[PDB]
Amino acid sequence: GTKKGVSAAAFSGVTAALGDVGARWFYTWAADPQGITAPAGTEFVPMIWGRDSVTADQLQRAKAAGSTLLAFNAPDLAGQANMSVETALDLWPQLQATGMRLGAPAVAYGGDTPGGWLDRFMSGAAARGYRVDFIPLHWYGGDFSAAATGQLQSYLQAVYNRYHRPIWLTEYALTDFSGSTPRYPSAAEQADFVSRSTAMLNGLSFVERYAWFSLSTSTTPTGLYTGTTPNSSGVAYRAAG
Ligand SMILES: OC[C@H]1O[C@@H](O[C@@H]2[C@@H](O)[C@H](O[C@@H]3[C@@H](O)[C@H](O)O[C@H](CO)[C@H]3O)O[C@H](CO)[C@H]2O)[C@H](O)[C@@H](O)[C@@H]1O
Ligand SMILES: OC[C@H]1O[C@@H](O[C@@H]2[C@@H](O)[C@H](O)O[C@H](CO)[C@H]2O)[C@H](O)[C@@H](O)[C@@H]1O
Ligand SMILES: [Zn+2]
Repeated sequence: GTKKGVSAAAFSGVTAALGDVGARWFYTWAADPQGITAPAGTEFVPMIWGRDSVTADQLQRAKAAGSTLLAFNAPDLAGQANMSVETALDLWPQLQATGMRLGAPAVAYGGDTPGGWLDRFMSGAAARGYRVDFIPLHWYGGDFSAAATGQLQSYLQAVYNRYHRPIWLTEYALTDFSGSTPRYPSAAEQADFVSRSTAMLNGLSFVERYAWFSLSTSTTPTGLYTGTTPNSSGVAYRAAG
């Protein structure tokens, strides 16, 4: 399908890597490709990252660079967009006025929680008569067993059951952030999870698109590629339909 994509940053071999892994789409957490030349058949999706990202110029650049728009990145985290639901709702009309297919802010967690960030945003948007076309999500598993794919499926199903919007998964991996430093799975554990998770996501009718975090090991130790060379996880992602 056209589901499989990646997050990416400019590096010697990014064009080659995107082509090799067979990404149907990519995003950069910015309003344009940030120096990346996309291969043929790989769609760029612009992002409006935070409060100060909302200008007439940025919105103009986003609409010139693609046809779908992602809203604020993890507004529920102090270290990301760090935004109230009210601030997000008050800026919303400027994003809506581009006429582009429009994704909700992507919450770090608690998407299905009554009274949580996403729940208050979607209920506020409905009350104001706003348009929200789809809901992008982040998910990071701290259980590194075969059970992980089932845990991810339960979260996506729960957010779909609550809001009945199609789902994007714009960041996912195995990472435990609970401790004082991040904990990662073994190479074989991560590769097995790539295979099982991609098969499940390809088969789930209400999931439109997904993006492993992330393409390159220069971004994150959960990276799929070092330069133009895939590791065992990159090999599994390339194999996915
Ligand atoms: O548009 C104005 C706005 O730009 C912001 O800069 C962003 C970065 O915040 C963003 O950072 C990404 C993280 O959010 C994510 O969690 O991890 C990835 C991988 O390391 C980061 O790239 O990256 C994009 C592209 O480089 C930047 O445009 C400023 O932070 C913000 O202060 C400013 O208002
Ligand atoms: O900025 C750190 C990264 O954290 C990710 O979310 C984490 C959740 O998975 C976890 O359940 O809770 C913690 C909060 O204590 C989150 O940090 C974000 O989704 C990532 O975008 C982010 O890079
Ligand atoms: Zn207000």
